[PDB]
Amino acid sequence: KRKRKRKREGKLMSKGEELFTGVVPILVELDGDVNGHKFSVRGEGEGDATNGKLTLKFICTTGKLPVPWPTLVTTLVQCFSRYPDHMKRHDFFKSAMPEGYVQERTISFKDDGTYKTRAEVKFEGDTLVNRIELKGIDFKEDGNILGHKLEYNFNSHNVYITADKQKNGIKANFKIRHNVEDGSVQLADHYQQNTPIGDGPVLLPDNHYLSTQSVLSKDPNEKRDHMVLLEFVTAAGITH
Amino acid sequence: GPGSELPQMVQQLNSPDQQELQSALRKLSQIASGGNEQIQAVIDAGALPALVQLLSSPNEQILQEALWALSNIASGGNEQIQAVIDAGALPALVQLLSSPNEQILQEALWALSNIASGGNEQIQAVIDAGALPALVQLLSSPNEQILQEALWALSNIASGGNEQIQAVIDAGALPALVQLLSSPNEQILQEALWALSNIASGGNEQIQAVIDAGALPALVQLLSSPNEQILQEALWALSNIASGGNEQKQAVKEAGALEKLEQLQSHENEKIQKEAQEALEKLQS
Repeated sequence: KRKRKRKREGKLMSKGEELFTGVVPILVELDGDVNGHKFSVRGEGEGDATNGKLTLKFICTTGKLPVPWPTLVTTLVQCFSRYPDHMKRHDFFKSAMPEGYVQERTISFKDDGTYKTRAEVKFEGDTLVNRIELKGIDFKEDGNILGHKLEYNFNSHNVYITADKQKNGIKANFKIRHNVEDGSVQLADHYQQNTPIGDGPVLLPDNHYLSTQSVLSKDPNEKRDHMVLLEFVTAAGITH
Repeated sequence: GPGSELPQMVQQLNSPDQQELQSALRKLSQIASGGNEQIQAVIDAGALPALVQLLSSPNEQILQEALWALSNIASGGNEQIQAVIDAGALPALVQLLSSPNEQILQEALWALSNIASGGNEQIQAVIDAGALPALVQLLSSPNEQILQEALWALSNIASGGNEQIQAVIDAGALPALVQLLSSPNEQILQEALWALSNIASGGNEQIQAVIDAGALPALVQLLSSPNEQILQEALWALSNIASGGNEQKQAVKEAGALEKLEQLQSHENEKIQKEAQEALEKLQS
């Protein structure tokens, strides 16, 4: 006898969930101005929410980046987090698609400046786009950020997600520890708010966390100021 | 989880005002997202004909919710897939494969992949609704997601009876399928291997149609794959194709898979070692 495979495509907790079932092309556009130093970044690549894998290459189109690439990692698509089967009802990010969401952040670099960011994460055709505006203020010209004193890496840690039922959104407050070349640590305090763009129903989650692992690299044949970024993200913190 | 104001919701599904219809549809759809016990409660309340009538709604947000609710219902048991078929949802689902809204098309395909994961009579119902000419078209789509759901749908229809396999063959899925064996994306590749393995599990003629489409050289190239799943699948397809006549075995030999099958016996894998010894023994008769 011969063997045959048949299987249902499955249950979907949201309509938007289905839009991340395969590999999805990503486009990232950033418009920066830190202490008056204007810059623009453009990233392209793909996201695979099935495995929680992002692969992107970011290029500074304005020339040399005034800030270190690791300070931009958090700003430069949480919809590509792998939500295990028992947690699919807690995926706000995919549920807000295709119309997308607004992501706002205040990043406070301890004893240095602050980044204010506003981004629109949504589908434009089959491409998931993250279009951002970042404004940086009160930075030390000889600090770890303007003086590029940070190592080219990004530490793996847990971001805790909480609901914002009154704003029909999501909130997250987490710290980032950037390694300084001398041996010290530069802390970056993240305060986040996500709100849907559309008027459709959204999946509001119970408290949980996102575990993320990042690898920063350089393309050998790339003469422009760039960053090749690899990420692995998984949702956890809610039991069966 | 379980509500108790469901009959009033089905009555609100046929409301002349758009807002009280959308509220009833939103709450009723979330109930269908739950367990198989919850899917029964929505069927038993008679929500199905109202949701089917909503598949011809000129509002995209109503259409998208009706369609999402119905695909979750079809993700239930075989009698719940039947309830969807019986409610007449199939012709409306096949018409939605021509939607200019990609999200609605995707939602329609996923609903179809679910229905075609049911019994052979339910697979035939899909064929009769005429989904095959549309799914073969979607195989040329530049949209990776459309291509995945169309291959998942076709792979299910091809797990049916040999006349149902022939329905897929006569719809001309084979050239598009053999083209997809070279594809860079791992998932769509695993799916093309899935659909072809099912077509290759049919009668000797259907096994020959796969060979005639030029599947054999591509399949031999997948035996030298690093991915253990494509390796496993490339040989499932190779074993199924070997189950034919002496002409369906000699075609495999002529492709060059002989020396390739011999090496996969010294492989470190335990599942692939037993799959290889079960494959070459079938080829020597």
